Amino acid sequence: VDDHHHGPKQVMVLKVTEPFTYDLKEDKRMFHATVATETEFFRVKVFDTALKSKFIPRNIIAISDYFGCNGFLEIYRASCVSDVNVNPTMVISNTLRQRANATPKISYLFSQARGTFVSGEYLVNKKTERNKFIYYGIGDDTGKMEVVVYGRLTNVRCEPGSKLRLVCFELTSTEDGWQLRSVRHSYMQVI
Repeated sequence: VDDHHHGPKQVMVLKVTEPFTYDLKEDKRMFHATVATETEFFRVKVFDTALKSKFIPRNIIAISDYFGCNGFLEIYRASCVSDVNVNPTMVISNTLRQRANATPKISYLFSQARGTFVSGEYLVNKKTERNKFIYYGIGDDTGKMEVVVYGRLTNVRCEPGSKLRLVCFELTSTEDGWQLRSVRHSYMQVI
């Protein structure tokens, strides 16, 4: 909103979600992308989904007039991005690639600040519903927690035994454990 940056930042697109409606009232659309310079990776929120044609994995692009908010890079207009032979010689080290695509271990999430936004792929082991919310027990070789889903994302067909890709969920805690709560910009799909 006031963390505005002129750019341009020159990045390779690593991964993208399909576009989706995050405000059902006015059919507002967005998608999520992970991108990288040669030394850093960035999580991007694209609110002009006309840009879907440019956030293709392995495309190299230049991002201008973007905003930093809550640890994301926000893009609001198609004019922010250009993609014609910006740096056909870009190399993304394999270490930076896997760092960009890594899922945090559940035990590591317990050490993190409540309210940070988390992305990760986890195995579901229990499903229960109550009062329009839906609670997914997830775990790994380090611990267990609940994914709390409410609203538009309750329509995602998911039962125990499925693997869940979570994008931009909020890390919270209660006296009974830790949770990843769906929020306005969240996205999820089963694999």
